[PDB]
Amino acid sequence: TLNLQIPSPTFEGSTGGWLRAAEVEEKYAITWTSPKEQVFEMPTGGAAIMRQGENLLYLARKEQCLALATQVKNSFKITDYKVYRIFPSGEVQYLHPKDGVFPEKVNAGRVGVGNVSHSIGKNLNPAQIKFTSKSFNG
Amino acid sequence: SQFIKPYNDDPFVGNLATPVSTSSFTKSLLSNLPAYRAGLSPLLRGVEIGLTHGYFLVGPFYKLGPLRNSDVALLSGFFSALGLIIILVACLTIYGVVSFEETEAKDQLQTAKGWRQFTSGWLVGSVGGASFAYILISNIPFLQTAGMSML
Amino acid sequence: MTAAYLPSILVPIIGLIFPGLVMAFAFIYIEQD
Amino acid sequence: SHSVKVYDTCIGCTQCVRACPCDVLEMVSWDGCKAGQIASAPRTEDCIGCKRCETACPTDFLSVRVYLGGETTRSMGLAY
Amino acid sequence: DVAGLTPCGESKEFARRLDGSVKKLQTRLKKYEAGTPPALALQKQIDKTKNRFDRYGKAGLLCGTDGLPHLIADGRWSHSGEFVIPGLFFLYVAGWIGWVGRSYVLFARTADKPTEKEIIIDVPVALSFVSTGFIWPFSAFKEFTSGNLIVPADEITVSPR
Amino acid sequence: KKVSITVDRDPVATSFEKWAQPGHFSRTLAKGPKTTTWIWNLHADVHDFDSHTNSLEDISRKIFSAHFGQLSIIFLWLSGMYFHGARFSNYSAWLSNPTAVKPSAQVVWPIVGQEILNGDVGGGFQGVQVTSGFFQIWRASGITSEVELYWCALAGLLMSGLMIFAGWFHYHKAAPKLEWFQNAESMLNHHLSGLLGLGCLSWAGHQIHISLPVNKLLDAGVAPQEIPLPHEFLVNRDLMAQLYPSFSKGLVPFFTLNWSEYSDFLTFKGGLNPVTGGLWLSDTAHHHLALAVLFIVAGHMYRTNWGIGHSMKEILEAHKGPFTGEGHKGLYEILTTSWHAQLAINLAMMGSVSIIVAHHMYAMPPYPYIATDYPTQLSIFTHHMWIGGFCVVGGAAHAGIFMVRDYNPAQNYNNLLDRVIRHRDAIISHLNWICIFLGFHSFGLYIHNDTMRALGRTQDMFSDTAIQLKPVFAQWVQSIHTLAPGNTTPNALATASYAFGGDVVAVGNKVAMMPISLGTADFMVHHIHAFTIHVTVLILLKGVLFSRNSRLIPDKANLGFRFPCDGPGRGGTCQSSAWDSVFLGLFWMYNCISVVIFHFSWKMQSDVWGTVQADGTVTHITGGNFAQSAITINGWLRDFLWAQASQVIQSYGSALSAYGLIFLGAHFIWAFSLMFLFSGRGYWQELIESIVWAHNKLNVAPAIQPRALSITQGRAVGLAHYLLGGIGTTWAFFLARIISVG
Amino acid sequence: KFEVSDGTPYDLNVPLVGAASFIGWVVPTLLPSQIPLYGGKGLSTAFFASIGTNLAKFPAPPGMTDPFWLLCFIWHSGLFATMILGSIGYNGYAA
Ligand code: CLA
Ligand code: CLA
Ligand code: CLA
Ligand code: CLA
Ligand code: CLA
Ligand code: CLA
Ligand SMILES: CC1=CCCC(C)(C)[C@H]1/C=C/C(C)=C/C=C/C(C)=C/C=C/C=C(C)/C=C/C=C(C)/C=C/C1=C(C)CCCC1(C)C
Ligand code: SF4
Ligand code: SF4
Ligand code: SF4
Repeated sequence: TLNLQIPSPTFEGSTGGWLRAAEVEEKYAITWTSPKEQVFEMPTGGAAIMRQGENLLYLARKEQCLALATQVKNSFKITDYKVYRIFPSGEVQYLHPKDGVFPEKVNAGRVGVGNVSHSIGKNLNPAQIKFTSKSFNG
Repeated sequence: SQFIKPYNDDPFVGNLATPVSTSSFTKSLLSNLPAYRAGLSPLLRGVEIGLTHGYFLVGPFYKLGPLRNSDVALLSGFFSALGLIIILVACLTIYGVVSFEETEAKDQLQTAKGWRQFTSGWLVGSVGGASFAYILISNIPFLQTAGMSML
Repeated sequence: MTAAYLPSILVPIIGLIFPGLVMAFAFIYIEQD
Repeated sequence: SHSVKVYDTCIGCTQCVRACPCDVLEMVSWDGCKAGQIASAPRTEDCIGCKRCETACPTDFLSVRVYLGGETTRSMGLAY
Repeated sequence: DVAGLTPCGESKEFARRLDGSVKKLQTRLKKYEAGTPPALALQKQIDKTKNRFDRYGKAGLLCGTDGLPHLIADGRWSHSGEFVIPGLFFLYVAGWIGWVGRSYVLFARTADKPTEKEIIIDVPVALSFVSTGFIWPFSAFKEFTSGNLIVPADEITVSPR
Repeated sequence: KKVSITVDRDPVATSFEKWAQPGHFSRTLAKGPKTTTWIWNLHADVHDFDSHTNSLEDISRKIFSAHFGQLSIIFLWLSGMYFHGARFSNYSAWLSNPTAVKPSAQVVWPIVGQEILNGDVGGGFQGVQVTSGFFQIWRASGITSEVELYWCALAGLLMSGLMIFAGWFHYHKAAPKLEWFQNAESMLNHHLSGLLGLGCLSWAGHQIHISLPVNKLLDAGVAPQEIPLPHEFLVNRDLMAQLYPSFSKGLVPFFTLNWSEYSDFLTFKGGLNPVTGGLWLSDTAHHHLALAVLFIVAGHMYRTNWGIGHSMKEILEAHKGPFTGEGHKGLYEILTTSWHAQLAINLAMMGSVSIIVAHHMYAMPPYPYIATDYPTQLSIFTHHMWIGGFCVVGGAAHAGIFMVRDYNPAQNYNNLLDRVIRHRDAIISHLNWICIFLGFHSFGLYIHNDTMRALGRTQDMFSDTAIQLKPVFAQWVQSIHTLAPGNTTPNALATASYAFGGDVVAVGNKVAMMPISLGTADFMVHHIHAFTIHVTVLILLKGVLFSRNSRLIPDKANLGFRFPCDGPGRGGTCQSSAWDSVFLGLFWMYNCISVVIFHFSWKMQSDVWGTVQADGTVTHITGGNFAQSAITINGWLRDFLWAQASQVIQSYGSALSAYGLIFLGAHFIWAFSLMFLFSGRGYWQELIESIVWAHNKLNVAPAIQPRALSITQGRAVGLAHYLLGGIGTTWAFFLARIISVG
Repeated sequence: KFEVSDGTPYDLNVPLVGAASFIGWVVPTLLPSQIPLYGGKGLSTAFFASIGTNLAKFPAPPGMTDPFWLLCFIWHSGLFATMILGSIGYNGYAA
């Protein structure tokens, strides 16, 4: 659940922020908690000061949010960040970390997607699967 | 005393509030332009914009065209301006065909009916402005020589 | 040249009207949903 | 979207998941390797196709493979 | 003679080339005083030009209608010194270089750090190897026949077909 | 005190051990090679000191000693030029007859027929003609014999030894601490007042006491062997006062501010010396003296141990306004902590100064008999133009390196750097638009003129006999500068240069300098120059401002200054680094400087340089074809490229045949560069796989595994061979043409 | 209530800055010079005399060698510098 009333870091603004596609197609939000007011680099260019307590920030791309998350993780030891997707209708979709546990750590209930049960050298030839809806993995 | 602020008090939008972008002079000029002025039908916005652009379109064609040193220089320049106006009207028409869905709303520029009204106004205004420029240059020797008739 | 009017009739049509109509209709075709 | 596959030569070193800028990969439980974990790609609609995961993979020829496919707004990395 | 060419010692265009070169150097010689170092240098150049044209005219070289020596390289023994014997000299030197380089590579494979042997040469061992190259055809052929030059196909890495 | 000398003694032992360990400076490289890429990496990061260690003190010590090493190499080079002038030159014969002896200070050995390159250069001498202008420099300095050149060569060699010893001493024996290097105010005071100020003062001393009397005797027609030695001008005040009578008054007019007494050897004449075609040496002596006074005054501005002086941090922090937030705050810390920021500023400034040198040195020839030495003029203009362009692009490159590596957003909150980063999109978009506008309304004029002349419509062209584009502002500036003597510079006898207007200064029936008129073609080519410079600025500035992040790659600073890409994703992220922007900006700099030097060569050959004959008419080298031909691309192709390349392609069998060989070889290297530029690494790696199979079949595969060059190295090798080929082609073409016809 | 930005009300002080900068630039440039560009007058007075001379020759523009262009350029350059510095000093310090 994204609290829209979380205060934002003090930023003077830039031309690198989100465009019309954020208000028309989709927008991303990142929240995190800091122990102090401190200066971080914006992923869109420029320096902003995050406040002590909670911080909510809006970006155009998921990669910008995760770059900011990596920056605050490796420079300020902040790991509680949450990344959401917001649609023009007002629907908020929680994205990261998806089950509360970071993806580099194994969590129960996760099911494997895209796993192939053989080595990469065992894929089928394109001539084998031509004019046929078989996948090249077999 | 800071002259540059975040746009619309939003520090994360991709814009800045600057004296060129958000001053009182800029806001008055932008809000008083026919493309943005309130109380105008899209047809009348088209009429004003077309009158201005079609009026100034005659000049470069008349003074710099291949027939500029002939006695029919103004007639050729007006005809070239009219051809450019027709091409731009076709551009406006195909833009409106591919850009807008057919909606009941017709009082806004960015609607299908509103864009068709704007295109009609722009065509009529452009033809009228080009014809007015043709009349004035045809009948006033100051405009034929761009001021050299005074010397 | 016999039928000397035909270049002056057809060259402006083929070089300006044909590409304009083709570009307009191709634009409409490739941009429509 | 791009297609990301993980083959059973994966040793569960979690390097591809740490290298992913778009949170496409994650570690799930497995018994095929000594680490007891395998990479998986449940979120390939967010995959930009940067192949940082393939750069991170230490197994001779890669266990994680990215096949570039249909381009979307997310996969093209468009902020507009 | 061969291919319709004439010997250079009786071709008039060869003589015309020689005369033109000598005249071109002599008109430069005319602007300098006798005994000055430019005059001696120009006269030495004239002497070298004359000696070169004389030697080329007395060597059995064939000249075409351009007036320049044309080499015959079809294998005939009357022109074996124009390509075949320089070719044998090159092949001897090149096989020497290849043999001593291969020998040094195989020695460096036996070292503690082979790559250090590649970038920092063991100069006495390399000089031993470059001394060994004078009998490279027999050594290379004995290396070949003993199975020490060619390695079998199942021991070389290949891409998936 | 606050500014003091702090030194560590014997920090690095002098030893040959690390000489035997290539890659010792880098922990990644010190493990030794496993692939050939290592070898390239060893030569690629070696003088990149900040990537080997994080200590600013060690980096600064390495930089100081490497600068000493460069000074040693420059002094050895200068000593070589003096020695080769002393022993292998026709300099005395040139001193006797400057208008008829071609300068030559290189003689080749006879080996394979290359003795043909020892051309007949006059003065009873055979050699390679030299165009560096050293003969004119030595004549201006008063060097009349080759013995003095031998002594100059010895002085250069001794200074080279002193510099290399100083480098070893100040790295290996007594290395200054970081606090010593971080004195910007003291360094600026000493380098403004002592390096530039005392240098200008001592050179003014040499000019007044040595150069002026020797050159006055030379211009009066005295033979160089009968001129008195310089020390005789020093001690015999009567001999000095015979030429300049104010020397009879001594130093009393200087100390009593009766300076006008010195008006006979400190002049403000302007124009050129009619005998030599160079600047008046009295004007240069007042110039260097006035510069000495101004520089010594400027060197007392900055605060040091005593309380007087400006503090640069205070000066920077006081200048801030309503448009700019915190203003110039934080820049002093950047410029006293980051070596790359200083290198960026100084490379940009040195490049701009070199370009200014090229313009001001062709237009106001400062050396005797250098104006009518057309090969020297063309060579030095082209050379300093190229050095300037390279240094400016290097300033952009090292700015990008600072932005990636040394920039800290915490210390840069709402200052000018932060606000520039925060409106980079507006900057780059407006620059992009102005570049497209300049390209259209400058190059499309040439395209329009090509089409109009090809269509048989001459009255529809942009020309002086057609629709005119008059350069009215530059013509007005030329009129002002022609009217200036007696009106806005009332104490100047002549104009600053005759290129603005005036008489035809001719020396030995050759034009030293004449008015350079500006017409439609000059309008078009100056706006072409503006277009190319704005596009180069666009590439370099976009690379600098987007070096850390962008909308495409939000974490670009983590990838570094120099990376090939971020993969085929996001549509493709190829050449996204700031380094690749420098790589493209070097191409555009090449294009800009090539057009600039072509404009110079054609305009000087067509409208300025030539022979003066009876009735005062000037017959120019190409006969004034610039006005009607430089308005089309066809005219540039035919009347400049095709016409003036006749000398380099017919040079075979002459002394200029080396230029023909270099011409062909440079075309070859340029074409060879396109293999690296147009191709990619994966093809070459797979071909190398097949070649590795061939070497493996004969058991001769190397232990160091061969790899294709890296993507960045492929770009760098292609760019290096491209620049070498193009610049060498222009080099050979210019030199052969101007030696033959000028 | 002139807003210089979206929410920044700022007093431009156009009457004071214009009048003070005009007087503070014109009065020092009344210093005469005997050079032919000035003709015995100051920079401002030679500029005004040149304005009168060229306005007495309407249609016909001043020629390239006419002193009007140089006088106009120097006078307006100094005037713009004075106006910029006066705007800075009066709007910022205001005391
Ligand atoms: C008046 C004192 C003085 C002078 C002349 C210089 C001169 C120079 N400094 Mg410098 N410097 C000074 C004080 C001075 N510095 C102080 C006080 C500091 C500490 C804040 C520094 C810190 C400093 C650094 C960190 C660096 C320099 C560098 C340089 C060189 C710049 C490159 C150049 O143009 O060389 C060409 C100019 C020449 C004059 C060449 C001759 C070189 C010798 C040493 C001149 C010695 C003249 C001598 C004092 C008087 C003898 C002349 C005559 C009477 C016989 C130049 C030699 C750079 C360099 O290249 O270092 C090697 C560099 O990186 N300086
Ligand atoms: C094969 C194609 C083709 C043809 C037939 C022409 C024909 C012509 N061009 Mg040309 N042109 C072309 C391609 C072509 N162009 C291309 C590709 C370029 C880009 C390099 C140019 C760039 C160009 C320039 C820059 C100029 C011309 C001009 C001219 C005119 C010659 C001078 C004259 O007497 O005009 C007298 C002109 C008139 C009497 C006015 C005619 C107005 C026409 C009849 C109106 C037509 C309206 C429109 C096409 C309606 C259809 C719209 C629909 C397609 C959507 C002539 C009409 C010159 C000119 O005068 O332009 C007007 C001129 O300045 N051309
Ligand atoms: C030890 C030396 C050595 C030897 C024996 C070979 C042997 C071979 N090479 Mg190879 N090669 C070498 C070095 C060597 N290579 C190096 C250093 C390079 C990098 C420039 C290459 C690049 C190369 C390519 C690109 C190709 C070959 C090919 C070949 C094959 C045909 C012969 C040929 O084309 O030669 C020509 C060789 C060259 C042009 C490069 C040689 C460079 C120098 C001159 C040789 C090294 C001498 C070395 C310094 C000696 C040090 C010894 C000392 C310490 C005692 C053959 C298997 C070709 C092939 O696959 O054919 C089937 C082929 O296409 N090689
Ligand atoms: C004052 C001059 C100066 C100084 C001190 C530096 C210093 C530095 N630069 Mg910089 N740079 C400069 C000028 C300068 N640069 C200019 C003018 C340019 C524009 C071309 C650049 C472009 C530039 C780039 C693009 C990069 C650097 C980098 C670097 C760093 C490492 C350089 C290195 O290890 O190379 C080691 C030395 C070599 C590899 C030798 C290069 C040999 C060249 C390519 C060929 C020379 C050809 C020769 C002149 C003619 C041959 C012809 C003949 C064969 C016929 C170092 C901090 C690099 C870095 O990582 O910085 C952090 C980097 O990426 N600089
Ligand atoms: C001759 C070859 C050539 C040409 C024409 C261009 C053209 C251009 N380059 Mg480019 N470039 C080139 C080689 C070339 N490049 C090479 C070899 C490199 C390798 C390093 C680069 C690297 C490079 C970079 C890195 C950048 C450019 C940029 C630009 C643009 C500059 C803006 C401009 O001038 O707009 C005016 C357009 C032109 C002058 C193009 C020719 C158009 C003429 C006037 C005729 C137009 C007639 C009309 C269209 C006819 C219509 C007919 C109809 C049938 C279609 C422009 C599109 C810059 C850019 O895009 O930003 C502005 C930029 O940043 N280029
Ligand atoms: C060109 C004329 C001129 C100049 C030089 C100055 C200069 C100054 N004014 Mg000022 N002022 C002017 C016109 C000018 N004013 C006018 C017309 C008005 C009325 C609107 C005012 C009203 C005003 C107020 C109300 C105050 C000032 C203050 C100041 C001082 C600090 C603020 C500042 O702008 O520093 C500018 C700094 C410099 C000029 C020095 C740096 C030098 C560099 C090279 C820049 C100079 C540019 C160039 C050389 C100027 C050429 C002038 C041109 C006409 C030829 C400074 C001495 C303040 C103060 O403290 O003084 C009492 C203050 O309270 N001024
Ligand atoms: C100069 C100025 C100073 C510097 C700054 C600046 C602002 C940028 C600049 C402005 C430059 C620009 C911006 C100047 C502003 C320019 C524009 C181009 C002026 C357009 C005027 C259009 C009118 C005259 C046509 C009017 C219609 C007439 C009455 C028609 C009657 C017709 C109607 C349909 C009915 C039928 C009869 C006919 C005759 C057919
Ligand atoms: S290609 Fe890039 S975004 Fe896609 S899964 Fe791999 S690392 Fe993640
Ligand atoms: S990097 Fe490779 S081996 Fe490691 S977890 Fe990912 S797919 Fe498996
Ligand atoms: S083509 Fe080369 S540079 Fe471009 S994305 Fe692929 S690997 Fe990177």
